[PDB]
Amino acid sequence: RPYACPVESCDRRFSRSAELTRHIRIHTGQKPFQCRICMRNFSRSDHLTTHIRTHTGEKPFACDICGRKFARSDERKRHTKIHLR
DNA sequence: AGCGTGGGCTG
DNA sequence: TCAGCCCACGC
Ligand SMILES: [Zn+2]
Ligand SMILES: [Zn+2]
Ligand SMILES: [Zn+2]
Repeated sequence: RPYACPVESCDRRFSRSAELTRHIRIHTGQKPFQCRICMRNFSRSDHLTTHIRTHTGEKPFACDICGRKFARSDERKRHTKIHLR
């Protein structure tokens, strides 16, 4: 952890500089990415991409066992486990 | 379920 | 730096 967080009201530490810069947005409240469909702003581009799928209904990740589709890979990951029990 | 959102990390 | 994943946790 060669880089720490300046805001006295926070005890965070990171390995990289790009990480401390992305983190700082938590405190500055920066939300650079806007959804053109609902106008909601997001702190991250990747979260904006998946959020947009809530409007379009796009579901790229299908369960290997039943084929049920999901907007995000982690949603599918959480689901696949139910085929055990 | 639906889905917000930060951390770790790759490229 | 940004882009874009996985991963994780929360409600
Ligand atoms: Zn901080
Ligand atoms: Zn939207
Ligand atoms: Zn399934």
